[PDB]
Amino acid sequence: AKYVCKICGYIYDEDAGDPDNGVSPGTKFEEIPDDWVCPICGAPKSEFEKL
Ligand SMILES: [Fe+3]
Repeated sequence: AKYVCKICGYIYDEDAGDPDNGVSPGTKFEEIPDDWVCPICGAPKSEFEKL
């Protein structure tokens, strides 16, 4: 699934992950550490919406 950061428009794609910030491809959004934030704007996970 894909999730959009409502603040900046960055799309978190579970298939891509966010390797530069310690999230391997295939990591489900719920499995991402609670302290991870949008890599672009710094918004907390609370500001993401599932597409
Ligand atoms: Fe963002």
